[PDB]
Amino acid sequence: YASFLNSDGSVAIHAGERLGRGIVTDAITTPVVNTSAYFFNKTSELIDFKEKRRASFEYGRYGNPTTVVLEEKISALEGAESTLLMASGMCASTVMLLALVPAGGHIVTTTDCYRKTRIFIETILPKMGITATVIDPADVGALELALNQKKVNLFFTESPTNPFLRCVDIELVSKLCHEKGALVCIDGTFATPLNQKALALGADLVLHSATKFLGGHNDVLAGCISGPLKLVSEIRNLHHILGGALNPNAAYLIIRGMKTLHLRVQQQNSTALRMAEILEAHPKVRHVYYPGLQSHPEHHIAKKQMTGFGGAVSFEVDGDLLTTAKFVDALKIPYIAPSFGGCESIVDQPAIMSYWDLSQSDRAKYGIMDNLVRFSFGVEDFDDLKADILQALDSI
Amino acid sequence: YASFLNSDGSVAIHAGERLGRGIVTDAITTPVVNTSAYFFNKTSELIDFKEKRRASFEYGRYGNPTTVVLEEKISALEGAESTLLMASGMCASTVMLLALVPAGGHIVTTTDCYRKTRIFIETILPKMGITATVIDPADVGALELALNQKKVNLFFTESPTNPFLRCVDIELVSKLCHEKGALVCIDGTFATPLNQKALALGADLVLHSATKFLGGHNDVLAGCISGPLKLVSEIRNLHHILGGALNPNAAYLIIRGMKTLHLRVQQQNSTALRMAEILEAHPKVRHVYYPGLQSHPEHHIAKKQMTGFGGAVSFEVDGDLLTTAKFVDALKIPYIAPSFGGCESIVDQPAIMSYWDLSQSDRAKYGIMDNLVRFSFGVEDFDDLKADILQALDSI
Amino acid sequence: YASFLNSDGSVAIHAGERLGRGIVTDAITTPVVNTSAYFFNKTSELIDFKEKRRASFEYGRYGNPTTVVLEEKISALEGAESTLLMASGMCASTVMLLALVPAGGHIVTTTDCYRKTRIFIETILPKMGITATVIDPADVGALELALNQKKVNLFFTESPTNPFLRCVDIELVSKLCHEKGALVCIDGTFATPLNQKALALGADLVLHSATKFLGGHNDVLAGCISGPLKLVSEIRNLHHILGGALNPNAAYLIIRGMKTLHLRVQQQNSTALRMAEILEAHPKVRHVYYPGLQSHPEHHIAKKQMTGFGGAVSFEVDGDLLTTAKFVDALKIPYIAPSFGGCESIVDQPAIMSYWDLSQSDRAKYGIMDNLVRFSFGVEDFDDLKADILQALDSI
Amino acid sequence: YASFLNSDGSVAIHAGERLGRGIVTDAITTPVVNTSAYFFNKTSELIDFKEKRRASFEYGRYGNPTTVVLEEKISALEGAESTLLMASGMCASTVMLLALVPAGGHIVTTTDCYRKTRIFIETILPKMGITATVIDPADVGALELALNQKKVNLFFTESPTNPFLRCVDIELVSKLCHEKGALVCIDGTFATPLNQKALALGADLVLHSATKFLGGHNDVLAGCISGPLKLVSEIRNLHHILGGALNPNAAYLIIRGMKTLHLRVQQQNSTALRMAEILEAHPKVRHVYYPGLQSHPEHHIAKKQMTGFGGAVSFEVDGDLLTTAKFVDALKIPYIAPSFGGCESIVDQPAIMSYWDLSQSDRAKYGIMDNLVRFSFGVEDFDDLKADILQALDSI
Ligand SMILES: *Cc1c(COP(=O)(O)O)cnc(C)c1O
Ligand SMILES: *Cc1c(COP(=O)(O)O)cnc(C)c1O
Ligand SMILES: *Cc1c(COP(=O)(O)O)cnc(C)c1O
Ligand SMILES: *Cc1c(COP(=O)(O)O)cnc(C)c1O
Ligand SMILES: O=C(O)c1ncccc1CP(=O)(O)O
Ligand SMILES: O=C(O)c1ncccc1CP(=O)(O)O
Ligand SMILES: O=C(O)c1ncccc1CP(=O)(O)O
Ligand SMILES: O=C(O)c1ncccc1CP(=O)(O)O
Repeated sequence: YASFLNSDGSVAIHAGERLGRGIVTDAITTPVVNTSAYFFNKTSELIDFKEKRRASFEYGRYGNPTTVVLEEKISALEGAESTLLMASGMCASTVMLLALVPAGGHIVTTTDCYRKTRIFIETILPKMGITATVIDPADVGALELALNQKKVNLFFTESPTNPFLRCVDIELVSKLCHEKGALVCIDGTFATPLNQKALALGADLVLHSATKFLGGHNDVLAGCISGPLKLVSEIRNLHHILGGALNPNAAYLIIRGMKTLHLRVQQQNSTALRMAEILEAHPKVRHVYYPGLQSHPEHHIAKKQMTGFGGAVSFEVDGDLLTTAKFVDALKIPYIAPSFGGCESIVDQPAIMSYWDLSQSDRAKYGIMDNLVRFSFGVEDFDDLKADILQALDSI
Repeated sequence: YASFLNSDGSVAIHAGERLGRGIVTDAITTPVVNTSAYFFNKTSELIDFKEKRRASFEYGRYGNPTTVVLEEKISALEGAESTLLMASGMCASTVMLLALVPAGGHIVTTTDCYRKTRIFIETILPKMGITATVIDPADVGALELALNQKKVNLFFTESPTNPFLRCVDIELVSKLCHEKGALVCIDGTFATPLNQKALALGADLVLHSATKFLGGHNDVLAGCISGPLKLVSEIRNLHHILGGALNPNAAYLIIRGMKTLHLRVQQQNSTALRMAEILEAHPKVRHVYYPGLQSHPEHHIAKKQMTGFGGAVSFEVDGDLLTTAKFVDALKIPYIAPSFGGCESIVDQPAIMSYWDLSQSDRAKYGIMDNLVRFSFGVEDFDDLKADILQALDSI
Repeated sequence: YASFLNSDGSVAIHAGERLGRGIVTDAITTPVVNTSAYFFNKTSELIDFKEKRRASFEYGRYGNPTTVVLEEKISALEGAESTLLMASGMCASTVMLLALVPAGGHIVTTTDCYRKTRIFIETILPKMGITATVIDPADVGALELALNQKKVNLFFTESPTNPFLRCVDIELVSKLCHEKGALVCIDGTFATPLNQKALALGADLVLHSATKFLGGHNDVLAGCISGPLKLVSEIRNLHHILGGALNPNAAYLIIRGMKTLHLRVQQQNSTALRMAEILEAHPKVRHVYYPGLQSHPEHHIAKKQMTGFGGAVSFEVDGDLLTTAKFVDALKIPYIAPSFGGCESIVDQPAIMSYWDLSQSDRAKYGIMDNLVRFSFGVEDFDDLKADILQALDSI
Repeated sequence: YASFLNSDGSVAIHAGERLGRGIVTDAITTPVVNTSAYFFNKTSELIDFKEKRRASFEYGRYGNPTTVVLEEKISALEGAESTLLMASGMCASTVMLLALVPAGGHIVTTTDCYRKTRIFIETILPKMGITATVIDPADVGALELALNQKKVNLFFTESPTNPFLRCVDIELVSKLCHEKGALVCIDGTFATPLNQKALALGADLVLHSATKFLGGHNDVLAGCISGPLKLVSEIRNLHHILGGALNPNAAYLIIRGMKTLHLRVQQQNSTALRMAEILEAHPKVRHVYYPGLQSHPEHHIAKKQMTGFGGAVSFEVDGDLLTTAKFVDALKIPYIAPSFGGCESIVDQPAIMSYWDLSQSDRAKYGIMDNLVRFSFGVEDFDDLKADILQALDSI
């Protein structure tokens, strides 16, 4: 974006605003445009726009002035060519898949894929004849193999993963894929464009869930997809049809929340790391998952491709479904709810929160244990948070 | 909804508010809830919810207090069992189709189908092996024939139609379809739940584009699908995956706009009718399309299943692409833009506005003429509008 | 404003938007500008603005792009030279008084003055030595007398009045006051800029409470003051110091609500009138107050300076505090609350609602009877409303 | 507030929300309540509320659910008994002055008082016979003298001061005042409830300007007044008449902004201090103002009653009106505008920005030099900022 703006924090603030907005004003902030359509002065100009000689969104489903600002902002952060914003993260992945993978094509992902996204790939895509290969996050051989057996169209995965924060060597993975013509998409939701530049490491596309860290206030939903124009534009087209447009009000709520992205992330990164160690050393804590820890499987990877390790920390308590529940019920600061990344701390038992519909055996079939607890550290003072977590574990 | 409320106008105002809200308040209006998730007091309760013993949206993608109000509101008007709201009309149709029509299945629609909706059906659905039969809005024999030849899954169409406002005998069409097991979905955007009750006439589902008349202020987009629970719920499920959630801020903007629905519709209904006749009798106007006119192909049907004929009026000027434009360029009150149904009057040349990408020949291939002009009468004073249209016509 | 615009309805919609906004956009609606300050490109320009060579609001407390629109909009309706918008109606009257009336000066108002306003004039102004003469709305002799005895600075009153909707011959009163140099300010809240033009009748300043009819949806508070520049500017200056600025989000909610002012007012005007007569003829109704009725004291004046008679109707039930309450408690459509002018209907007993702090004797000291009931007719269907009122009247 | 939260940061986040809201929900954030009035179920209950047996706001001008949350939140931070929120900072001071000081009373303030506030005290208050004594911020003897000569009603001042960030020994000043029965009001705007607790130091009332640091995003205006109930309630009463109510939307924007108050403040405190030194050592900088420096007149006081020194830094460049301007015109990150405290950095020449109307002689008569430059450090990265300031300093 700007030369005088070299830090990501400065970018997250003035990116797409300080130098101009396209919607002129002497105001410091971006104006919210609540319009469903855009007019033209005369039929002559309408034709001009229709003939690529003029610029206009024409209709609200094809864009919005207050929305593009956030599109450019995130684009600068990720250092992408273009960024597309949708109603939600799910909408982003969904549309992207439906737009890039052709019928009958093949897809490759990890076993730790977000549940809902797994369902979409195992129940909807097959309808278009799309087949998929599910490998382990670390199993690079499996990827290389599948890369040769069938013709892979695109390798999709998130890093860190949910809920075990498993990381993928983006640089490597990308190289293997591009070697066989496969595409690579990374869901850096947990990471944040501040803790890692998936695009700079080789990924073709990087999508986020503004609902989490980008918004950071737990009050709005949004989808994010950044990458090269040639690509992002293909998705944008299908988007203009499926109509999963983001409301201008929401767009501003995110622009606003991003003004303090770096500040929030910085604090969440510490509290998370510091509390992880404390938890790891705790006698009542059986296992702790965090890329920052030395005990993490891909700790060497995370350390090589990340500058931070996120504010999300998962760990298994030394008890059972009931005891573990007793622990979370004891906390007093975090909310017992889904989602994560907001100023307010949140806790939940993935076993109950997102897999209660399955049987204990089917649950265990995929790592989720009644022991697993996912803590999303807010922005509250460390001491207050630490004391709370400890006070809770005591009752166990 | 209420017994003391026997009129749609009264309903559109208090339906889903006067009796209760689920979100208690001594406030007259519905509170906007800007949240991404919902918390639980204790693991115990969380389980209860998961075991269908307690109620909660859990996550913002699965619902919202300020959104269900609008959902119940619209459900009362259409006299439906349940209503689902999306980010936009296109999202509504799109999701509904992907959810109800199975792979390899067959679909039936009209030739006047909304352009973008046509594209989705002719380029995306085929990927799932879904084939379609396109018939003329009036050709009931074609429908009956198709109903017997191939196994029709669902008959989709809008009524009135765009831009020639063609109408379908909903009652009849429903009968034929249901006889063969087909589903019927009517797009009553142009109509409005006030001018007709597609659900009462026999349709299974009725969808709208709150972006138009329901909102009425040209400042927000939204999708609408009302129908039986068994059906609408199936859609809601795929919706929870595709993630086309509607923002609470937008949901309120619609709730508010609907408070004056009946009043707006009433006025537009008149302005349109009166202006249509005046236009028809005008020497410079070659043809006029409006269900309210006796010259309309299905005026008899419109008169039998409608109480109003919308505020949209299409007509052909006595000139060419250039002359017609000169007419619209002379208008001073309406805006030259897409969309319709807002308090502000709008005008456009479908030919240019939504078919400029096609050749003159390919355009004529489907009724669109450089002569056609679609007028969306706002809520301005009739005399002011009439005088403007006349003064303008006085130039061609 | 516009030449092609000759009807208030059309004006209330496009006034201050259709021709230009000062904040350029190809958007149909007015954009919301959420800013606390406005920047300058270079010290040179800042100086220009300070030297009155350039335009700018500088600070949010001094103006806002999305607010002026509303200022100009209302200015057109009242045909005023300039309009000022504040936080609330009380804010407007308050600031206006403090600004125009000098210390030790004298004021003249009616006995039916709005309570709160009465308190301000009887407890605050005296601190600045400002004395006041209170006369009866109709007593023109008293006004003329006071006009000669003391040196009146400004005559302030509302018309219709609350809650007895008393009217004042603006034309006459204005004439008498201007003869002695006194200023005249009318509070046309109940009337609405559609039902009467106080400015055209001779008044110097006309103020409203957008909170009521202008907003029309019972979801925002705002003040209104329209009149000559020389005058309104003087108020604006004190405003910039007392800081009762109006939030941009609020300004838009009103701009939006006004797009259907004429439509709403039209409907309320009828329902009110019709329901007034029905009520008058009812055996259980002792008295009914409404300028539209022939039994109203200033019906001849109302009939001469108004085109409508508002949507507010006051009447006394044939019972007591307890009985009358039983009546309002029987209603099902209207809300038991203060305020009026919104789409939703509202009822209340001034006695209890705004005079419960006074003794029965002190209450009757100024017309308020435990009998009095103020009905604010919403926009719901007449039949639904009528049936409701009549039904609850069969339980007395 | 809470016993498990002892840090201000955690307080600024959950204060007034984590334990309850008064407006029940399972939502994590506070709901925005857009309503002008509040209803009652039956006349019986209406009476209960009027007789202090039930709770209700009755009318929007008297309170709002989404507003009180902010009232209680700031109350916790300041450790006050109650907080009142208005439309703007000016409103707060103005109303607090008109409510606490009686007619003919005496007031005491400093020479560095906020300009607009000075005007109000020097032009409006005298109309009520209220006289004032202006002393120098440091001059304690003057205060002690004035405290004995005339009968001081209230001593009002800010600390730090604008623009020379002069500080006042709150503890001391409080003692002398209370000894003679005077009241003490501190405008801790520049300080922020995080850097100092004027209330705990002895102040009777501490008022802010949420428009600055509290909101921290330069997109909303708001006034703050915290202190004991007996006192704050007296103001709230006059407030209910002057009608400077705060819009719920604005209230939410602050509640949200305060979620990252500590984070923002923390960063701004550093940058400012660090840059303050570098600037002081700079050869082109003649003088620097900042309570954090050892060169500041009341650095010993600042150090004893503050934990931070604000993000505002004033300094004089080695040049003239024209040269100084050249420097600000060279900057690229901060905006040239009024206000301060937001994420975005801002700069201005008080001489031009707020004193251009006065003569060079009249300006200097009160310290304002054509040299003075007030820098409001945003939240951008220090390095980026530092480099910018330096770069524009070499242009000189
Ligand atoms: C948040 C999230 C999503 C989906 O985001 P929505 O906002 O719910 O649409 C998908 N994947 C991961 C890994 C997430 O954390
Ligand atoms: C407006 C409209 C749609 C699509 O609405 P969106 O709000 O753009 O999704 C579909 N069909 C018809 C007939 C419409 O008029
Ligand atoms: C509504 C009203 C006011 C004050 O309006 P607010 O919105 O409460 O500030 C003053 N006078 C009359 C006659 C009103 O009806
Ligand atoms: C910002 C400020 C005020 C007034 O704030 P407004 O938002 O302009 O009302 C008063 N005093 C000081 C010292 C301020 O910094
Ligand atoms: O708890 C979760 O796993 C989660 N994470 C992110 C977004 C939403 C959720 C909730 P779920 O999938 O159970 O519907
Ligand atoms: O102009 C139209 O046909 C129209 N109508 C309704 C909604 C949106 C549009 C614009 P588009 O060309 O992109 O289809
Ligand atoms: O009921 C009323 O008198 C009324 N009217 C208009 C606005 C507000 C009110 C309520 P209050 O008693 O507080 O003055
Ligand atoms: O620049 C200022 O002095 C300032 N400070 C705080 C709030 C507002 C301002 C702008 P003004 O010139 O009008 O006083």
